[PDB]
Amino acid sequence: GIDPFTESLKEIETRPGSIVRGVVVAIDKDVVLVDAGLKSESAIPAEQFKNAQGELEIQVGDEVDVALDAVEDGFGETLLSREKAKRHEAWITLEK
Repeated sequence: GIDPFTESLKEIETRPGSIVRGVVVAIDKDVVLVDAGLKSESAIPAEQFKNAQGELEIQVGDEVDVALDAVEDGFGETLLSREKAKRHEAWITLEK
């Protein structure tokens, strides 16, 4: 039963675009590691975090935003196709 100034701004200026908010979990010598809420630290080049001047504005622990990418893991399985096996110009029909 108390909240004099414990309220956040109920307004948004940014827009959606497959972006996730994470935090720098590690700062490599050339690249940077950020945690966007996953087990595998999202690999991101410091060149993207830094500025045009060429100086990393962020640091280890500093909250940074990462662009949510869309990629899956396809082990890859065999599939019966025409391109798979080689065969001279020919086809097959059914209901003969």
